[PDB]
Amino acid sequence: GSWAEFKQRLAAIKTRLAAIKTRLQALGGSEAELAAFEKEIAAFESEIAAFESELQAYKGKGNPEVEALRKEAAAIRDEAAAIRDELQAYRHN
Ligand SMILES: [Cl-]
Ligand SMILES: [Zn+2]
Ligand SMILES: [Zn+2]
Repeated sequence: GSWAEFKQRLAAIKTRLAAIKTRLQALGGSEAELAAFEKEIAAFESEIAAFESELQAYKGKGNPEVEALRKEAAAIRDEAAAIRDELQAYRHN
């Protein structure tokens, strides 16, 4: 890995969070459609957690500077998890 590559793949994760936010605007007509979206957001959280782990392994080669990128990735995972929690609650009333 490299700093430039981790910044690029973090930017790709940011685009994915923005896409989830845009696609919340497709919801309203019915609650049953939220299950697939919740499963998709949980898969996104797993994808981000795997990226935090990869960054920690790069830190493990003697590169403390990557903590800035790990903090940002974990904040995105927290935002995604907060959105999934709200959909689950709405789907079940
Ligand atoms: Cl999409
Ligand atoms: Zn690579
Ligand atoms: Zn759509």
